[PDB]
Amino acid sequence: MNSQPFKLDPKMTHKKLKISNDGLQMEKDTGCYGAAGNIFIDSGCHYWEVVMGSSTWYAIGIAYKSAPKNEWIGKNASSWVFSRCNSNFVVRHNNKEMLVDVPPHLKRLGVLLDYDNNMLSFYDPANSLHLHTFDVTFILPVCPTFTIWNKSLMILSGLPAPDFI
Amino acid sequence: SMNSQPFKLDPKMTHKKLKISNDGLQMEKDGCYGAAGNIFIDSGCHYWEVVMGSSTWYAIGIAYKSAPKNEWIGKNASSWVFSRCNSNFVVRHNNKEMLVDVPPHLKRLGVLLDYDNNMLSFYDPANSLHLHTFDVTFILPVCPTFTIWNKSLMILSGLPAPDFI
Repeated sequence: MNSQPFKLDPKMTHKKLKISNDGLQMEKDTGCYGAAGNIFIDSGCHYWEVVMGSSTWYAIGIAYKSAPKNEWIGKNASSWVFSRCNSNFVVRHNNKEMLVDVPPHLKRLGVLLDYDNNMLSFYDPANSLHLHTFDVTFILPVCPTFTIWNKSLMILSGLPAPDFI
Repeated sequence: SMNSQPFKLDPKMTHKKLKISNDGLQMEKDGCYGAAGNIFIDSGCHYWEVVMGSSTWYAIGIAYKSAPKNEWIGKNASSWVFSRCNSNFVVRHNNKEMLVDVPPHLKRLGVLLDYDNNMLSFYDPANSLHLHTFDVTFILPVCPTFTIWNKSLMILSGLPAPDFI
């Protein structure tokens, strides 16, 4: 795997978000406060995790540059996200959403971007569990996106594929 | 480079009232509640991190096997911990504690066990900041220990040390 490490991009992060000095944590200081990773990916296979804790409302995924800044909740043709709203989990892309069954107490999300094999997959790593795979023939470079309403989020990047993947 | 390997909580060392994720990396309380990592270290240099989130009372460190089970909060000669209790941070060993100046909003603790060079160091990795170093001539192998009185912890093991260390 090619898992390039990355940080949250201060140039692409909503002003209502405070980013840690090491670029791996964000918390709140349309209503959606988005941040983008500081890399674009156009090859290889990459895995990162997000620690969401008790956050009840978020959208995590990837986007083309053709997705406008802070529009990373799967409501255009350039944004793919896994999203939580209370007990309802969906994947969403181009305003089309599909319900995803998730075991209770999801605190950490795994994101597997297999760019070369045209897949974006979401995982519940605590349960070693695949949640959903988008089959996408990517036509532009993609960057990680993280959108929250409140509370906080930490990114675990540059990761080897977990043994169960 | 570091010798850090992935470890998880040892199920046989976990307090009965802790809820543990299936991958052994998350512990939650629904009298301190201690758990120990499933590795005893007697060589090399190791780094792991703990995500504490909103927990206001925890103790994180290492222990010899001679520390009694669940007595991993620095109140014997076999336990070295970094601990938060509300707004006070201390390191504690052999039932003696020293206050530690910690920047606000510590959500993640770095633990650097340099077993070969007889040191245990605690870090605020978000701020690339050294917090405390114990000099310890280790006479037995040591295991990671994690103790909470509320909320939850997540263990980040086997990941590359941050560049600043």
